[PDB]
Amino acid sequence: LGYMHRYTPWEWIAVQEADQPLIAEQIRQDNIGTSYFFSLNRYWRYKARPHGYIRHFDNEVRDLFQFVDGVTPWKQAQKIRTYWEVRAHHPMPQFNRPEVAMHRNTVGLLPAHMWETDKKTGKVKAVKDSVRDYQTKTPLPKWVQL
Amino acid sequence: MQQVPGKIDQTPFEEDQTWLLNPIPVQQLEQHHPEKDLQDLPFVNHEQFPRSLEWTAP
Amino acid sequence: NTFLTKSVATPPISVIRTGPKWWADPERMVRQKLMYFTLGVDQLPLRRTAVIQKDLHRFHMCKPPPRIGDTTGYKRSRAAQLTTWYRRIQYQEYHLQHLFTRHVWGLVRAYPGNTTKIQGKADDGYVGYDSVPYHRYNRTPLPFPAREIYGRRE
Amino acid sequence: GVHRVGYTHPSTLPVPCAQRWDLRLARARIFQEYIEEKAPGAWQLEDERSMSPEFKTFTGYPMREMRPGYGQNLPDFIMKKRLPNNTHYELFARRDIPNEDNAMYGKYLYDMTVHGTSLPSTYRMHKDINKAQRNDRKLSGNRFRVLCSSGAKKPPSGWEPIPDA
Amino acid sequence: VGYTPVNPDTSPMLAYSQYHWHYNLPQGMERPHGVNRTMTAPYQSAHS
Amino acid sequence: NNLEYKRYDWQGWYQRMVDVHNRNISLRCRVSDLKRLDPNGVPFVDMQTERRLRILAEGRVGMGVLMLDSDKYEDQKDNMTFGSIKLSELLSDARKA
Amino acid sequence: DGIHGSEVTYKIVLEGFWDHHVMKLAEDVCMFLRDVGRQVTEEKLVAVRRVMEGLTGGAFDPELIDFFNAARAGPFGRPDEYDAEEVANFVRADLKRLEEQCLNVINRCNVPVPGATNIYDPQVSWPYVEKLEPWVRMAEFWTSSSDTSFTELEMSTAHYEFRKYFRVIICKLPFQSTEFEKRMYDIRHWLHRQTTCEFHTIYRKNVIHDGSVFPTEHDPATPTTHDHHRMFSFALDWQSAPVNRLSVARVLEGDDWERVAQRLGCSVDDLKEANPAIEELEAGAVLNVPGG
Amino acid sequence: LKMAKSAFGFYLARRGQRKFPFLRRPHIKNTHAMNLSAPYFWSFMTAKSQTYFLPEENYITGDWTGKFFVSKLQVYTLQHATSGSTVRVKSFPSVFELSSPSRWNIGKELNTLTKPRMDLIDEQMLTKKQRLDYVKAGLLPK
Amino acid sequence: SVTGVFSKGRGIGHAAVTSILRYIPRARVPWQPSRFGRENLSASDLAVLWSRGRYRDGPGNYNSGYHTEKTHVLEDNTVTMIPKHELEKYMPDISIGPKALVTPVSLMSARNGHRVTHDLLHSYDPHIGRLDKPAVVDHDNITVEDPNRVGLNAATLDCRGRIYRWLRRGPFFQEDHYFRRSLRLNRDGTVPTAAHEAPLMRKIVRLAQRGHLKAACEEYRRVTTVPPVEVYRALTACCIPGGLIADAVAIFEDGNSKLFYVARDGEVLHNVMRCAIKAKNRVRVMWVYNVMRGRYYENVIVRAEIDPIWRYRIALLALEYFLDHNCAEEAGTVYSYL
Amino acid sequence: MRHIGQDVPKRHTHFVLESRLMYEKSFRDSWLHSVCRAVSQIDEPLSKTISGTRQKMLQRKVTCFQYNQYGLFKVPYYRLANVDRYHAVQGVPGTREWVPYANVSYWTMNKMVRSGNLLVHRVHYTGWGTDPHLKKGGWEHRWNKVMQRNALQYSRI
Amino acid sequence: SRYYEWGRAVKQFNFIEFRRRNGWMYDLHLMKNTTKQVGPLRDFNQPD
Amino acid sequence: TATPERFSILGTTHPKPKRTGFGRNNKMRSKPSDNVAWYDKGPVEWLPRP
Amino acid sequence: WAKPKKRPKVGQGFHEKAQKWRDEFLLDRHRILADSLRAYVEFSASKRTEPWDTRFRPFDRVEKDGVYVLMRHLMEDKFQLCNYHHRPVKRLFCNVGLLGPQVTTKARWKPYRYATNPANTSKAERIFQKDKTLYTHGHND
Amino acid sequence: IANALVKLLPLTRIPLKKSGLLSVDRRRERGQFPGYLDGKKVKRKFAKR
RNA sequence: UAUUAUAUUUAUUCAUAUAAUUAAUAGGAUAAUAUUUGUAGUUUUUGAUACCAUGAUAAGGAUUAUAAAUUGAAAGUGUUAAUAUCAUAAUCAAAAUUUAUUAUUUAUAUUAAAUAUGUAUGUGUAGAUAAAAUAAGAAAUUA
Repeated sequence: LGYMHRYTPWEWIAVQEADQPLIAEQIRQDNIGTSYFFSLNRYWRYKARPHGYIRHFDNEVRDLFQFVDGVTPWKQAQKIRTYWEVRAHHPMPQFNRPEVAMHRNTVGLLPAHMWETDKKTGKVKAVKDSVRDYQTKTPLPKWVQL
Repeated sequence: MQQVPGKIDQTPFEEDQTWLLNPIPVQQLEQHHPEKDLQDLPFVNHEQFPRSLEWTAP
Repeated sequence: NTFLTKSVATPPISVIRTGPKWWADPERMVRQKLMYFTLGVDQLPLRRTAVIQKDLHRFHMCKPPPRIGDTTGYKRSRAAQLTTWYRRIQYQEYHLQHLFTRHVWGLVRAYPGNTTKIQGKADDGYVGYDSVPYHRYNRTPLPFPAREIYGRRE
Repeated sequence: GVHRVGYTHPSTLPVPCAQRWDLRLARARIFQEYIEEKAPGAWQLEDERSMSPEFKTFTGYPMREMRPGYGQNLPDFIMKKRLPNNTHYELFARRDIPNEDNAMYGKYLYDMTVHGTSLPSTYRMHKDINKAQRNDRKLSGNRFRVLCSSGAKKPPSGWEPIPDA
Repeated sequence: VGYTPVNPDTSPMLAYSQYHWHYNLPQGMERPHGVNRTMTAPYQSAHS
Repeated sequence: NNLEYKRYDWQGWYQRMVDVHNRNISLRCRVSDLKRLDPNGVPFVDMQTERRLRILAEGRVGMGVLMLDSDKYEDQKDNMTFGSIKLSELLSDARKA
Repeated sequence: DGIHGSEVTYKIVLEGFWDHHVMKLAEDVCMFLRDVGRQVTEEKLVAVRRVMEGLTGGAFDPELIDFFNAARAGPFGRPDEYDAEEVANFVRADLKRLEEQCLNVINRCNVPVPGATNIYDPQVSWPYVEKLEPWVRMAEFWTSSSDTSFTELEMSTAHYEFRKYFRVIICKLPFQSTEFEKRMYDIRHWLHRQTTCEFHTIYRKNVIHDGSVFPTEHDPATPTTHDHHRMFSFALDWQSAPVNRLSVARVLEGDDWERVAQRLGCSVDDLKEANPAIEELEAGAVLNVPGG
Repeated sequence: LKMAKSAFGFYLARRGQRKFPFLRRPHIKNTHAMNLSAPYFWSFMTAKSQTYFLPEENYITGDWTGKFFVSKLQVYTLQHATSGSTVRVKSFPSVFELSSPSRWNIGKELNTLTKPRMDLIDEQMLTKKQRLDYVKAGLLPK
Repeated sequence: SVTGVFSKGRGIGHAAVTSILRYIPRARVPWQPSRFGRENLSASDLAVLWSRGRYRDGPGNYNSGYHTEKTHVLEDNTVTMIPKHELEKYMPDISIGPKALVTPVSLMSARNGHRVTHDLLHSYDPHIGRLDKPAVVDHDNITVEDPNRVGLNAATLDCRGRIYRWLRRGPFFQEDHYFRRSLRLNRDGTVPTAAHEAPLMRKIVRLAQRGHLKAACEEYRRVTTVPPVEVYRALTACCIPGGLIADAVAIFEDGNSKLFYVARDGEVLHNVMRCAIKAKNRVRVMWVYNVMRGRYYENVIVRAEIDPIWRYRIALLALEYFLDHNCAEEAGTVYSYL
Repeated sequence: MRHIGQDVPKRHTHFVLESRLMYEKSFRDSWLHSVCRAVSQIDEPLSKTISGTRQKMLQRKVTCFQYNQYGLFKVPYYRLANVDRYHAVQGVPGTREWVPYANVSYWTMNKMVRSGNLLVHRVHYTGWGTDPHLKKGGWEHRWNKVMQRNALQYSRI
Repeated sequence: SRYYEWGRAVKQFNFIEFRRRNGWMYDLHLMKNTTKQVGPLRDFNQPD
Repeated sequence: TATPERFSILGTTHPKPKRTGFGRNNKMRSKPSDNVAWYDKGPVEWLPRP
Repeated sequence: WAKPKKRPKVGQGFHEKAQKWRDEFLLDRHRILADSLRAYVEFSASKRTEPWDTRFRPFDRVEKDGVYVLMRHLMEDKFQLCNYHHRPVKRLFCNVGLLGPQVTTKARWKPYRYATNPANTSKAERIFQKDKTLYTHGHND
Repeated sequence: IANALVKLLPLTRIPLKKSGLLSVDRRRERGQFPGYLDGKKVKRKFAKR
């Protein structure tokens, strides 16, 4: 006939309240206070997982340091190179960026001992083989024992 | 700005020359903010729930 | 004077047609009127053009006056002569302003933009620090650094 | 000016008073605040577009770090970075599968509960109906592609298939 | 239309059409579904 | 939720995602209601102590009220205990005055 | 007093795809919860009235006196003894305050009538439906599937909006009634179609600050410089406060009664009262350290 | 697209000269790699802070049976010249072995060393149309 | 006649069962009754179906690293597999081993429930990686070859139903099912006290007995298996002097009903009752007397009852607290049970 | 497989599960990877407890561990595939062909609005919209307003 | 904890199968088929 | 190193012919334009630069 | 949408012709990089010519007086040391302190490319004919 | 200002009405559109085959 | 005829895809008891595929208008619902330009964060071409 209530009737509200339970986490009873020491370090299953950033995982991170040292040996983490500890053996390992110390670039950095020049125009024309005579006394730096 | 004592520091400059003539770079690669970076761009701005933008969190 | 790279050559008709945007730029009409009131000259031309463009701006949001269906057609070239007197007024004024600035720059001893002739100092245009080692209009190699124009006492 | 950050004890002054860097230290202790020490003094920039109300986008909070040398590569970034655990990436992950019913239950379980059998896809039953009919009017176009052929190449002790006509 | 079918729970065209409820009819509660109350199963779990 | 994520396989983990998104626990306190007397007979926080508190906390206070947002733990009870601890600890700090 | 006084603020924000859905939804729920809140403060108000009914020096509890006088010193430069009556005027003033706020609520709860009900102003109604600006997701997107031309995709741009409007019901009840809250939670089920509810609860609490565990001691001798707050120092260099303080003190051999107090920074009698199982101190024993 | 160089040309449209957001590309076609940037050598197309650990085509993370080729993402170091071993990059068309080792390579990734877009093009893959087209743009004469 | 991908399979049940079983038919799937799933594959063919089915971290790929084939033809160009021994001369091997993929159990919640780090997700429930035998997550031999076929494979036969089960997985899935698939009460009726938790339990009990509460709690934070009852005895005992009713109640509840009711022992209840006394809590005295009274579920089903002498000692402590604290009504209540 | 009994019309619709489990592995290795990057990169001394020599050996060990973390998902979230669930269309995020809030592409989503499958509200094509933010400051402004509410408004403890 | 997993599909479907083998599918959502759709009161005043 | 004194295939590649003209399509020749200014006519060149 | 044609086969041996082609390409890069670093660092350490422009004050004053006498009597050694490069020149000017801010606001400096020619050049063809094989980003002579 | 003055002294409305100070120019830019290169007016280059 | 104006302005150097197995349900604490702790019948079919395998939504201005009004349309542009019977081609990083259907930053200061384009100085310069009367400011030859 074309009717719909403006407000759910009390009776069907009562059905919709009854048919379903009440969660125990809706009451918020409190008489003891906050447990400063245990409640946060309570059982690892019913644990309060911090969430969000790393800056809230203080227990897990001490734990990660401890596990990672407990498994990862220096006999494995030794070889891991930096970029500079390998870039050291470039014929030009170091040249100042043109920003600031472009006035601090020296000629002496230029390995002219590995390339050659024609004086009629002043260009460096070719590069001698350095991968032949390349003799390093510290192939990995002095802190490396294998 | 509370600054570490024993550290030799500058103050925010006065003359509009020193910024032109410092070695300060411009932001070349992508532009991140540690929270915004979740949404990955302005155009594809993500949201977990359809909450109001004027939401007054309790 | 900062802008000394190359510039784009636009005719007066289109430099004026920009209307109340730059041609009747009020803050530019003013700042060129200040050159005149410094030098001590009557601002007859710039004031004439300012009057015309104040009229045109006041009567831009309005419709033209109705035409009659005349086979004899007089309104047409009469409004034509009207417009082209306004246009000639503004051509004269364009030239006056340009001349006064290119003379005042030789007086302030300030350098003009590239290939901006200043008959106060040099019969040809100011070429210096250009994107080309040839003259932009004479095809003459440029000196390094920029050519010098005025005296050296400042 | 190039000024040395100096801080005199609350004991040197002929009036003791809690000094502000010590208060900074107490606060970075209480709320576990990392004190970045390479923080230069000449870079106290604020985001005007966000901090200054003379732009259309005044936010009041510095909606970003005016610092071009920025990237997720940095540990100072990684510290204050919200992790994708329980973010929209997870919600999308756990609800955006091509078929939505396969996110509410298992299709066989739903079928064996509401119907009896576990029904095929609409697409499969399309293929099967077309089989039912294009093998009704005609035959000899099929192929025999199987997962396992041992039982077809090797039927049971009986099962001598019928030759058609 | 399609093998990847319609889903009757997100789609406004379905939820709204004459065989469902439109948004301008006053979208109330139509009948209270008390199901867990007429006869509740016993608690029997697979995992003992 | 009571539309669609109310009932099936996704109900569980959606309830997780919801309540974790909402896991924040905001704690507001009235510094005027810190202006009380410790049962030692000492005023719990005097004007100098309020100064030390407002200066310990940069942005946590406002309009005469101090706010801390417990954002750490997924469970609201654990954000509750955490925020209570942090509040109590910033109080023990500011109380040196 | 009245409209700006509260203890528990429930802002139920109802979300719906259509602002008319939530415009009427909020009226439904606002009248439901006006009839609820009216009954729950009628209950609490008859309770408060019958309580304030017979207050005098002959109506009081030992728990309350032991809470009123659990103080070592007060305003007169001397510890305060609060009787049944000095606490009587206190509890009666408090209950006067609570009844004033409660009856202001109920008065707001009868004032809206079908004729001129204004639920978008609290000054008339309890509760008031606060609008919340809608979540609105406008998105440009192509419509053409042209693979050759980006222009002909661009010119096809259609803007469409995912709207989601809300309404915020603000019950500022001046006292938390878990039973009313029970009545509020199960609107989560009788809510309308495509409409849900987020409950914001802002309820007053009590968090105790306490002596042993969270000490307001002097600065240490060794100063915690910037090194103790570097990166990952938040997890390596510091513990999760508070400090665990050994509340068990071992007796020295030639100890006294006041020597262990002069060693632990306590009064002799307070140490007696935190170790009330002993009369004279023997060696090797353990003693409960009072938080004082 | 048009001529399916990969099986994904079978799958992805072109969208004309579609303008893209700065640095958001579904196909990382590092067409700039072998770019000599003289004072910017340890910076251009390289890791950012000089003091970084190596990338991860540089350590056998597990118990491999082996690999067929390294990436360009593994830096060139002393072991890449002196060991004189086989280090292969999946470049067009199949692979590219760094068998003429030198020391200047030491320090960078092999991206600055593996040419992405070759100056020699085989008309053996081009169409009867593409060849005239590369004549048009000035690549192959005719 | 037939072009088939799998030549032959295997039966799941064996002939000591089938030869008696076959005499009743199976009511099979109507549209495709014969279901040659993943369980029926051979060992080798299924090693193929397990090797492949991942992007670069399934060894099925020629340059995935754990690949078996030595030759691969790249559009009529042959490439051959440079082995580890040729490779280590420039890709120095760092291989911590099988323990470097198994995170500690104290990082499960930080890693979103997981312990492994495999490409192949490792569900801890049985019904997901179950190949023929239920998949047990053995964290001691987790290889990249993955012999046990326990992994939640990506692109294998019959992977779709299990990927759907994985995405419809619960909120607390790895943690709950990992807990329960281990650590169950033995038919001897006893609680699961283990071998590797005994020394850590010694650490906890000693620290808590010394009174170092937060220290014992940080150590308890490492209780992976169940602790014996004395550990809770000490961790509640430490609270007595400071009156930490809150920390104490939480220490009780963590074994009470959560860890097979280890914490339901008369002396732990006695410690927590003492804390209720020293914290001056009429309602906590009654809560502890309530757990003492128990109900049928604990007192009978889980059989975590308290010896009547301990019932009496706790009841006399309750009366001694209450009638000393003038709480006449509640003391009379406890004496009513007496 | 081998096109025998296909139940779905798009064989590529397995890539959506493939992607969602990519996302799962990303959530699983996310915290570990982020802490690994932090510690391996940290230059200024961590704390007064770990410093210097121990710092170098620890840094290199955790880098060895980040490398040994096989199964680790270090591909950036902007670099993962992003495909429509319905018709398996891929959409490049950041451009018009990607509906963000419904995780669909110009194509399938266009189909789902010109048929009734999504509930959207058509607004004018040239303007800015109904949201006062999206009208006020373009798109970075609504980005700012979204982060401001999801992160910046909490006076974080 | 029981709310995080009470809406399990199989828990739904064991309620369904229990109602089934107890012979009650009238209150249930899926397992009921209402095939008799009620008609309206026709109007004598508007018969067009 | 030891840069080989003979180049095998890289240096032999077809020479990409430099762009002949300037401007749009690199075809706009080197001849006078509309933009050239005049120094023989007036104190303000015509057309003037702005 | 016409079905995209499969790319035809790469061909015979071309996988190895590309091998040798790229091989000698990086070979050629060896020398190109060598020569380019030579040219860039000589560019760096070479004393450059004036960065400022003598068309504006205070650098339009005579080469005898004003800021020029200050340049000769405080910084004449520093500029020759730091190679006249405009960046260190302007920073020594910023640290001379007796000019104020002017070393930006009033001083006019040559463009970046008119600034980086060595000392005492007199052609305009120098910048437009600097070598195009030294991939210095134009940071060569 | 015109509405301010009409509101302070009404009979000043008539000169303000007549002068059109209370007039609202019903104008705005062309909205922001990607189909336009500047976003406002220009459609991208059109080319015949 | 009237119910009413285009001859002006700004424009043209344009490119990106990759390394095969999509077939199913299986509940765990604060619940009056299932080891169902760990639920084991292999092998009778074949389309959305590298391959024919219908349908269904774009771009495009030239005469319904002035006032309280918007200068964007249906003729369908790749992914979609009934034709079968060659082959697994599908992003988890690092990638190979021939594809008409594209607005590049122009001489005071030039590489710091997932890496981020080293080429083309030249009289604004052939031919033909682009856009627009909309918060900008334009004015006169209807079929």
